[PDB]
This record gives sequence, structure tokens and C-alpha cells, in this order.
Amino acid sequence: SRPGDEEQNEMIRIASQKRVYLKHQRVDRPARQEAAFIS
Amino acid sequence: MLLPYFEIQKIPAKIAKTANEKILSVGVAQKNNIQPKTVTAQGQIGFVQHPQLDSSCQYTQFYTPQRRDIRGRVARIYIQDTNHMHDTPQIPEGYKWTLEFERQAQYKTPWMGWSFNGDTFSKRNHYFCTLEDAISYCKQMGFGYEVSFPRSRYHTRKSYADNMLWPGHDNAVDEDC
Amino acid sequence: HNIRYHHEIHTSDQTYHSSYDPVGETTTERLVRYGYLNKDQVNNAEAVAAAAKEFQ
Amino acid sequence: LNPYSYEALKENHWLVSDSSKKNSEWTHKSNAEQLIAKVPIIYVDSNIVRCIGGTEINAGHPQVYIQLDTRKHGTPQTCKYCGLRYAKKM
Amino acid sequence: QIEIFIDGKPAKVDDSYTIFQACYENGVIVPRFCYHERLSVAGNCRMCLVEVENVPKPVAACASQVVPGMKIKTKSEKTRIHRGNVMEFLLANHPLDCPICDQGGECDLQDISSVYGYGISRYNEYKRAVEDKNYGPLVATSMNRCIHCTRCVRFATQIAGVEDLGKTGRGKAAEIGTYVEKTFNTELSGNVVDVCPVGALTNAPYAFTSRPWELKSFYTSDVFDTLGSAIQVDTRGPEIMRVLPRIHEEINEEWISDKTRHAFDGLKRQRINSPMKRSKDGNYEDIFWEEAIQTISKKCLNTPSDQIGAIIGEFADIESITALKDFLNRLDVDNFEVRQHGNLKVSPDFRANYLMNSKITGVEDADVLLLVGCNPRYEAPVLNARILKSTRKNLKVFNIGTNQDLNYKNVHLGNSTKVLKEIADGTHPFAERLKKAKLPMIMVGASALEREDGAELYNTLKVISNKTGVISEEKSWNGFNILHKEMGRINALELGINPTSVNKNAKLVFILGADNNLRPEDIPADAFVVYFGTHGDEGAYYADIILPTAAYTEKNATWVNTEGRVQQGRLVVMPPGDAREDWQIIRALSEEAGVPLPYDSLEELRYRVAELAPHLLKYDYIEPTIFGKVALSAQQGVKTTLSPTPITDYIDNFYMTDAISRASVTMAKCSTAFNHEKFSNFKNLAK
Amino acid sequence: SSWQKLIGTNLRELRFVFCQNSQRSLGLRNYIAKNYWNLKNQNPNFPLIVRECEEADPYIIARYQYGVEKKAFAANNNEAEIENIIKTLVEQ
Amino acid sequence: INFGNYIRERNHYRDPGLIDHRIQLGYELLYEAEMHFSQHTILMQYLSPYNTPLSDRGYSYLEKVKYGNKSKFLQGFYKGNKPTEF
Amino acid sequence: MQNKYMQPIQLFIVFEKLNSKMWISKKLNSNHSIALIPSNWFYSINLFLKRELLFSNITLIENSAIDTISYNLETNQNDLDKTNIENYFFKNKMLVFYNYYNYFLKSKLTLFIILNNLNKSIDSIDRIFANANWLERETSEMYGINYKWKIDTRKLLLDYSKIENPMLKEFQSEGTQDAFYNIFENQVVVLKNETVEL
Ligand code: SF4
Ligand code: SF4
Ligand code: FES
Ligand SMILES: [Zn+2]
Repeated sequence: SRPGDEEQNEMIRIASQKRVYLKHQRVDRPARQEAAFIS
Repeated sequence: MLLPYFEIQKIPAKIAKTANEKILSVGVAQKNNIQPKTVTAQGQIGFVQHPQLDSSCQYTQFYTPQRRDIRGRVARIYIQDTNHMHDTPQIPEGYKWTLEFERQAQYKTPWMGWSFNGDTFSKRNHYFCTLEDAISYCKQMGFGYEVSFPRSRYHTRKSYADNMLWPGHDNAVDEDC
Repeated sequence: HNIRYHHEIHTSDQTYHSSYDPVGETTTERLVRYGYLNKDQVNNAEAVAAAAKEFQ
Repeated sequence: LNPYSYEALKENHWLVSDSSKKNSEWTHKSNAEQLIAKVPIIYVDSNIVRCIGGTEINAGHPQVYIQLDTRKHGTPQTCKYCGLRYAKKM
Repeated sequence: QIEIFIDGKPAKVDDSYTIFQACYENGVIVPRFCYHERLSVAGNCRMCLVEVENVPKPVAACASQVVPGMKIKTKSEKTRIHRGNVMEFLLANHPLDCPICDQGGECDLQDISSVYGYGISRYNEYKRAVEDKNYGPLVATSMNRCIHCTRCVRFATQIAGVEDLGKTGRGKAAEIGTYVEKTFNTELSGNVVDVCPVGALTNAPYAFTSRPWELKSFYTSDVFDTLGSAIQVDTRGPEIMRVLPRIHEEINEEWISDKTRHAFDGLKRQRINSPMKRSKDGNYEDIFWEEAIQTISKKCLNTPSDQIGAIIGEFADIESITALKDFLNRLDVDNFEVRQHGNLKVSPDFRANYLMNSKITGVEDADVLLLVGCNPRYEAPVLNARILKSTRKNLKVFNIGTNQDLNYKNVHLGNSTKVLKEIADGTHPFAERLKKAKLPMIMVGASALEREDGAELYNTLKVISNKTGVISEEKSWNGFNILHKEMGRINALELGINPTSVNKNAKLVFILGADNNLRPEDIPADAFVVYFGTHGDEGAYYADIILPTAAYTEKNATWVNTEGRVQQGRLVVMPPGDAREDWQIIRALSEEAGVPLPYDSLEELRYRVAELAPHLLKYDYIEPTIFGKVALSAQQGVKTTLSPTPITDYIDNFYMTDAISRASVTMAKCSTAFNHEKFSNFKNLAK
Repeated sequence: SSWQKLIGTNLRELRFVFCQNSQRSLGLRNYIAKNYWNLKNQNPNFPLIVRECEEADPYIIARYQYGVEKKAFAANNNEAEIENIIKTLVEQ
Repeated sequence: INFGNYIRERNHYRDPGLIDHRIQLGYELLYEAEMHFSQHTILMQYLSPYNTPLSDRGYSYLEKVKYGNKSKFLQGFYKGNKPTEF
Repeated sequence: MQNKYMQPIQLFIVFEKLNSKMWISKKLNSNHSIALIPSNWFYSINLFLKRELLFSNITLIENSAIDTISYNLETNQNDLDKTNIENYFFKNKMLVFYNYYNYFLKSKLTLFIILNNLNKSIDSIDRIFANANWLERETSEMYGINYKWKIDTRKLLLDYSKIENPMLKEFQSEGTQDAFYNIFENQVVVLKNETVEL
């Protein structure tokens, strides 16, 4: 074996995975931002 | 891919070196304080970051004897979705991040009224799958960046039954006139 | 007047992929690397058998 | 009539008109407007007319169909490829 | 939460979803023509038909709810056959108009046919022909292309609030549109074009000029109204070609007003392209930058401090105002107004003093809205549409001031200021109406605050809010809102400039692009005027020196929304001719005047801004404030005497409210076509 | 007390920048929340600008004639020391 | 000295492989220069001064006299960054 | 399919420390096999290929590189699985591919190498295959690839007295300089270019 094998295996493992996209993601309307008041 | 390294996500603080920035040291400190520490695709507050012309900007090929204007520019990083004219394009948009450079000179040469660019750079846009990729490219090539984050349409409840609703009892009196 | 089959239904776009483990990798290395065993429980029959059944 | 008046604009697809039609040899670099204005209106018996701009397919423009049953009887209509104008006969 | 199957892959959705919603969320694209994400569900077209097992007939994805355990096969041959049949029927009567159709290159019919249709036709008969209608100078009609998708009817009814569109007739001969010859006059009218998938309705100013593939797009924000509408600018070379809306869901939703969409063509004419100087007889001569800056520097060095004044324009950005404020402070000047009347009587001490504390979305959160001298139909049409949507969901609207033809129902409490005095002093039923409301909301137009008793009106409003419960810590609610009319005023307030500090007699006036509310009596006859500007409609006629500047689309600047949101306006094209940036001009002048400013680029200027106010460095964001009750506390012994004068609005002509819109051709056409028809002295009692 | 009754003819503006919730800006926040109207009533025309940001450091910026500014760091300063800092700032 | 200024402008490099690549390119360009492969008016771009006129011709000091004590920003403001006819 | 095919599996039999990832596609010829190879074994693998029986009768057909830093699927984004070779084009700075033909086995072999270092360094094989000299020179000058242990590193197709990598995605097709004749010098010079745009 050679010193650089581990990095090659890691980059092999990273490449194949599920790839979702930012769009097609559900975003709901946020609730009303209640106002805070100092004393 | 759109949704997926710490150093790329880290935003360095500004160090004042120019006399003008030494005068406005309080403002530099305040900007360092208020700006986000790290940048991720889940952020909501956009921000502008200056170019980092340190040893990290050594990988640019755009510093030539005839060109001293490309390095140090500030790009814009944002997602450009399909416009409001059509819903189902054959090539869809919004699946990638766009890095864009503002125009530097545009005119019309008079012999035939022909459109001319005074800057051959910034003619086309650059496309990346992830925001981290665009920021890493900017850090490699000595570019600043204006990062803005996408806005998406909310989810809503849809049904055909909503078209046919009972108006209610005829005795419902509206006291609000 | 027949238009339903103007476009091809079957096309030559098939792709086939093969993935193999390293040839020189032993059984114990494969069991350890795949998260079915740890380096401490090596050289123990019960651990090896449990890892083999879990892998299978 | 003033070409910038409300009526003139309304009856000209909200464009500033040119009765002389001689502005187009400079703005559009040709005298095609005059030549097409020299062609009179064609009166058709039916309610719909088909224009192809020629005697045969591929010699002219794609087949288009123009309605002659208008809200105001006998209002001429213009082909959008060729400038020919048609109206229902009486 | 139920499990369904889409092309064999299991997925989890909610039981309230439609098949189309589940497919889209799971990344599956279904063709459609009539479904829209904001309108009601219609099922007239059938392009979204999909195939489901144990269901013999194809099911419309958009108009059908999901069933637990069902399987949707969008890649089967049956779905392909369904889509091909529907596309064939859709294209049977479509005209051969793509070369002359403005929808070419972005038509959903074209793309859907190319991707999902059979690809060839067999219909060999006469198609139907439809005569075109006239809707006005903004919308062009080619009704042979309509597919009867009802999108325009649903948009007009449910979004615009107007009831002029419909479907008359039966069968194949039915027609979409108005029955009689009537224009489609309304704000947000052009939006209907974006809704129509075919070239049936097109942008009339944007007629035949461009094609989709030869345009470059930029994202920016609008300044024509104090709502910072998110917009997309499409250009070809050095010419800006069109403006489209974007998606924000906190501003303008999906829609823009007609002024935002079309008044951009006022940047192509009446432009100031070089520095100029005016002689005594009134002759204007083009000069160099050096000569103009040297003349103004000599004037600055010779003029006493108490004789120097400024006017802040409508389109003034944060950087420009920061530069001018720093320079005049260096010159020992603290007055930024010379106009006698029309000044806003609001203190810039706190951000909650002059802002929309409930944000744009607050109209959805409140149950009682009270407008005071506000006309949302003209000042913020998209906010008006939002309020209409909320009133369809139990929102009550009351109005003090001029009665307006809002497309919903509002109760007229009165016309003059005596109603406000009655409410503040009690013994008025609206006080109890506010008290019983869960989240009362008051929106005072900025215009009513330039009255000579604007401070008294402000104090009365604060008293009303504190007494009724518009501001309350128990509900964590701040319902006090101000709807501004100028972006420059908002930016000046954010930086901290007092609008009531007026120089009574100024001998040297810097007019930073102000043309509205400018009269010859405001400026002394023996003064020296330097006007910074892009257009030559007003102000440029008062000026001894004219310095050409950059428009909002010609510079990288920061704009504050009327609700407090900080936004980036981005450079789209450089300013024409010899124009320069505002802050660059002011910095050059400061250097030539012996008091240079400590910044040479935009970064250092933003460092100075961060010294002034850090929150202006957070973009697309609103900084919360915790001083609402302190700022809006009803102080003791403050004057609350109101003149017995009716409260009015400030807009007469919607299409022309500033220099850029006044220098527009399509705005003039819209005025000519719509002002006589839209003018009425009586309320439309139908709505 | 007499220092706040009249603002000196050299002072032109008192700007306060701090944080909404950080413990660093606790003293300045409370001081502004208690003594703003006391200063505003005695000087109805003098500007008193208050701006806050999420992580801003507490500053009391005093502006004088001819654009001279003097910014003082006011972190971890209680009521008395904030009082003294402002008094010294309005004294020069 | 001019080529040393070039190298000094390339001082911030810290990747040895990139530096080896640059050294290869430098040797190649030097060999091209010494064998008449390149043109003198083309290869002089690496030997030209950065802020000094060339010695074979006269120079203009007009912008030095007019913009004497003015900063760089003012000099770049008086001289535009785009044509003014359009 | 309808022909005799066998994988080149002996290559990974001899090199026991390497993972094996191979593809066959109907978009290629029926005798074309694509494999993924790590960068730190490329020289040894080529040494084995050049001399081993049933591989020795081989020739190098093509060499080039792919700039995958800007690779994005434009259509059918939901039709990608973990076995697609294009799945290895993401997050990877550079890709290099070599194509050989074997006469004994009558086969096409493509080898892919992922370069993830910023300096883009990889060993050269022009000392094994005489083809690789000009091919690797052109690839190095076009894409900025740093080849180590190369016979000749000089530029092949680019102009004199210029340093640039025009085939990177960041590069605009019009370049940064233009060539003009200069009357004041009686010879050709290079200047910053202003170009027409359609
Ligand atoms: S609406 Fe226009 S571009 Fe679209 S298919 Fe129909 S005619 Fe062609
Ligand atoms: S004119 Fe267009 S948008 Fe309107 S219903 Fe017809 S096809 Fe739909
Ligand atoms: S999109 Fe579903 S029926 Fe029209
Ligand atoms: Zn015709």
C-alpha cells in the first residue's frame, strides 16, 4: 500500500451519495415575529 | 447538486492597512462584529466580503502584464430561478448558483451602430453546484463576493373543494357596517 | 394519419456498472472496514462469526 | 386629426400614426408600407378567410385563418404575415 | 402523514396534498397549463393527467388529493399516450404564429409540445379565428392563441379584485374577455400577461422588440414605490429591455405594479450627460468636471456656514446621503432643508418612530386596520392586493380621510381631523372597536404628517395607540405604521438627519436630485444652486451648476425599505455620458474644498456607514428594535390641537409621480388612455 | 444634573450604538431606556440618535462643530459610569 | 530590476508545485526570447518599467502638473473610465 | 451484447490494493470499457499495461482533461443514481482521461483519474507511451495540468510570451489581448481588447 490511498478512498466515498436540491423543498409561512419591549 | 469543509465556510475578519481604513477602525471592528461568522446555504442575511489578496490568491491566471484590473474584483453569488414568464422550460433553472461580474463598459461604435464591450471579462456568468464551490473559487482567485440568499414560494393548501363553500346562515349580521 | 409512434420507444441508452472490493483485502479487513467489527475483537471466533452473519 | 390625440391612438393600436407613410424609408429603411397600402381590400363571401401569401404551400407564409365576423359589420382585418386586408362582402 | 409511491420510490407526504404538489416536492415535474400556485384550482385543461393503478380513468394531478398507498406512474406508456392526446387536442386549433408571437422562446406550449407531445400533427381542417380586442396601451391581444385556461379570469377576480373579465359563449366558439369594448384599466394590469401561458396577452410596450435568448438578467429592487419590490431587469447590450417580478413572499409576493414594470423607459430620455453651467441670461454651456468642482469649491470656501443649505431628493441612496452629511458637517452645516412647508414632523431619534413596525406581512396578522390619510391603491398596489386577500379572511378596514375606491370594503369613519380628536378623547365607538380587536393596526400615510399640524397629529396617534392597545407588551404587538412616499427620506431618517431643521435664508443650496414639491419661492433669488441629477424636468432649471449623476439602475447602492428592510440596488449599466456616482462627486468636491473625506472606495464608505449605523450592513433583513414603547410613549403635556381641515392624499396621477415617470412615453400613453376613465367624484357603491 | 440641563454650543449630536440583548450593552441599554426622555425634554431640538444591531459593541459617539467626532467605548459600564462617560463627553 | 519587480509581485506564492510550473514556463519564455522565436515588441512587456518612461523616446508630464497634489481618487475621477460620446 | 466481451479485471487482480469501478455503455462501442484509477498508481499501472502479455500490444489513442468544477445537470435532475459515472463529476476539481486500444483483445480501454489538488499534479507517462508527449503538452497548456517526470514541458499550440489556460471555464473565449500593428514602433504589439458583442 501507499500513503495516498486513504484520501483516494475518501474522495471515492464522498462522490456517490443522494443529491437533493434547494428548490423542491417545503417552506411554510413563518409565524408572526412578536415584538420585545425593554423595561 | 445543490445541498451537500469548514475553512471554505469561514469568513475572515478585515484587517485595516490603508490610512483611510485606519481612520475608520471603529467601523471595521463593528463590521467584523455584526457580519456572520460562517457562510452556509441555510443563511438568511446577505453580505459583502472584500477580496483576500494573501498567499491564497496564487491560483489566478488573470494577472498578466496587460491586465491589472481583474484580480481584486467583487463578484455576486446568488441563485437565478426561472423567470415569471413560463412554468415548464425544457431546460429548467434554479438548480445551481450563479457567480456574476458587473459590466465595466458598453457602448455602440458608430460606423454600423454595433454594440461593443469595453471589458471582455464579465461577459458570461459562472455556474457552480454548491455555494461553497463558488466561495472556494473566489478565495482561490482573489475575488471578493456579495452573497445573497434565495427566496422561495411558500407551501399552501390547495383543493377543488374550496371553490364551493357554504356562505353561512342568512342571519349572520355584520356589526362592522 | 398515424402519429402515435413517430417517436422511438426503445433507445440504446443502457449503462452497466461494476464495483469490486480490493483483491488483496482479507475477510477481517472487509469486516472491520464495513462497520461490522472493531480492531479489538479481532482473533476471536465469536466476533468473527457474528460479523460474518451480520454482513450476510 | 392629431396623431397624439386619444382617438387617433386608440384606433391605431396605441401607436403614433403616419398618414403619409413616408417616415418608414428612414426608420425601417424601405418603402414597403406605401406598396402594401397601394393594395385594395379583398371582399370575401364567407365569415373566415385563409391566407398563405401565395399560390402554393412553402411559397409564402404559414397557413393563417382570419375572422371576418366582427363586432362592427364589415370591419377589414389585416394578415399579420403579409399586409393584405380582407373584409366580408357586404 | 401518509405513504405514497411515485414511479416506484416510496415517499411520505401530508394527507392534504394534491398529486401535483407531492410530485413537485419529490422532484417530479408534471406538465400543466391552467394550474397556478396562487389561484384557485381549475381542471379545464388536461395536460396534468397521470396514470394510477386500480383507477381506470387518468386522474388530474393538480385537482386530486393523494390517497394512502397509491402509486403514480408518470413514466409509463399510458401517461405518454394521455399527454400526447391532450397536446394534440390543444394544438388542433392553435394558429401558426410562433414567428410573430412574442411568446416564442419562452412559450410553455412550445416546450411542453417538444418534450411530451407526439411531435407531429394530423389535423387538416380550418381552425377557428377570433377577432382581437382592445384592452389599452399596456396589454396587447391576439386571441387566436388562447387555450381557455381561465388563468386571466382567476387572476382578475382573486388577485386584482376587478370583475371585468370572463368567458362568454359556449363550446368551441366561446371567447375569453369582456363582453363590451372596455379597457383593462387597473394597477397590476400587466401582471396578467405574465399569468397567461400563451401569446394571447402580451406586454404591449415590449412588442416585437426582443427575444428571450438575447437578454441578460439582473436581480435588483425597485424604488418607484416605498415598497422595495424585488425585480429582474432584462437587458440587451447597453439597452434595458424589460422588467419582471421576482419571488420574495415578504415583499410584493409575486407581483409588481405597472409603474414598477413600465416606467423604467423614462431613463432613456431627458438625461443629463455632462456637467453644465448657467449664465445670467439663462444660457447653458457644457463644461469640464474640474471647472465645475473648482467653482463649487470656491463658493463653499467663500460662503458663511449659516448660509449653506441642502435638499434631499426622492431617489437618494444611503451612500450619497452619508457623503453629503459628512461633507456638510465638515463645513459646519447642520441644516438639510430650505423648503418652508412639506417637512415630515417625525423625530429620527428611534427607528420605531418612522417605520412600519408591523412589517408588510402585518396586514395578514391584524384583524382591524385603520387607514389615516392613506390610499394604498395608488401608494402600494401590491400591499393593496395583500390587504384584499386578508379582508377575504376576516380583516376589517376603516378609513379616516378621502374615500377611495379600494377593491374591497372599508368603513368611512370621517373626513377631517375631528374624528381623530373624538377617538383620542373617547366617547367614540371606534375606541371600543379597537379595544375589542385582538391585534389593532393603524397605518398613517406619510403625507398627512407634512401638515402644518403634523406633530400634533403624531401625538394624537400615539395617544390613541397607547390608550386602545395598538402598542402593547402583553400581546407583544406594535401596530403603529407609517407608509412613506420617498426612499431618500427613509434613508435620511435612518442615517439620523432631522427633517425639521430648515435654513430660513440660504445663499448656497445643494439639491441632491429633488424635483417634487419644488417652487421658485422656496429658493432665494440671489442664491447659488448646485443640482445633482439625472433628469432635466425640475431643479435643473433652478441650478447655476448641474452635475450629472447615476440612476438607481446605474450604481451599487443600499436602499432602506418602508418597513425597515435593507436592500442592495445593483449596477446594471453604467451611467450615460459623463455622469458620475453621487458619493464620488461629493468626495471629489470635499477634496477640492480642503476637507477631504476618509474613504476612496465603496468598502471604506460602508465602513463609515457601519460607524454610523451597523444594521445597514445586513441585507434583505430587518433589525428588531426593543424601544417601541419608549419611542411611542404618550408624553405628558404635548400639543394635540388639530386644524379642522380634511385629510387628503398626495397622488392625483398614478402614472406620473416623479421625474423618471414624467419622462416616460408609456406612462404618458397610460395617462392619456386611463386618466379620464378612472376619474370619479363619487364612490362606487357596488364594492 | 446641571450638565444635562443645557447642551454645550460645541456639541452637535449624541449617537448611541449598542446591542439588543448582549450582556456587554446591558448598562447602556438600561440607561437609554430610563434617561432618554429626561434629556430630550430639556433639549427638545437636540438630536439623540439610538441604533442597535445584533452584535454591535456599545459606543457613545459625540459629534462637535466642523465634523469633529469623539467615540467612547462603553462596554460593561453600569449606570454611574455611563453617566460619567456622557458627562465628560458633553464637557469638552 | 523590472523583471525582479515582476518576481516580487509573484512573491506571495506558497505552493511548491505551482512554483515548479512557473519556473518551467519562465525557462521556456527565456529560451524563446534568446532564439528569436518571439518579437521584441512582444517580449519587451516583461522588461518594461512599471512607473517610469522608456528611455528611447520623450514623455508627457501634463497630468503630473495639473494633478499635482491631488490624490489617486481625484485623478481617476477627473479622467473617466468609459467613453463619453455614448 | 451480440459480441464476445470480457472486463479488464486482471489489472485490479495484479494491483491488489486498488478499488475497482468499471462501466460499459451503449453510447460507446460494445468493446469499450471505462475504469476509474487513482492518481498515485497511474505510472505503475501504465508500466504494467505496456509490458504484460495480452496488454503489451496496446496503443494510446487519446488523452485529455475535464474541468468539472462547473459541471451541472441541466435536465432530468431526478434521474441520477449512485452508479452513474457522472456522479463522480461533482465536487471534483479536475478530471483526466486516457483512451487506449488493445489489438490482441480487440478492446477499447478508457481510464479516468480524479485530480483534487489545487496545483493539479500528476505523473507523466510519455516515458512509457511515445504518444503522450504532444498530447500531454497540449493538455497541460490548455488546462494548467502540472505533469511530473515529463520529457518535454514546452508549450505546443499557444502563442509565444503568454501564460494562460484558455480551456478553463473561467476563461472567456475572446481572451484578454489583441494583436495590432504599431506605427510608432514599426512592429506588432499586443493590447487589451475591446470586442463586439451580439
Ligand atoms: S403562444 Fe406563440 S410561441 Fe407559443 S406555441 Fe402558441 S404561437 Fe407559438
Ligand atoms: S387570454 Fe390567455 S391567460 Fe387568458 S384564459 Fe386565454 S389562454 Fe388563459
Ligand atoms: S394543470 Fe391540472 S387540469 Fe390544468
Ligand atoms: Zn398573409
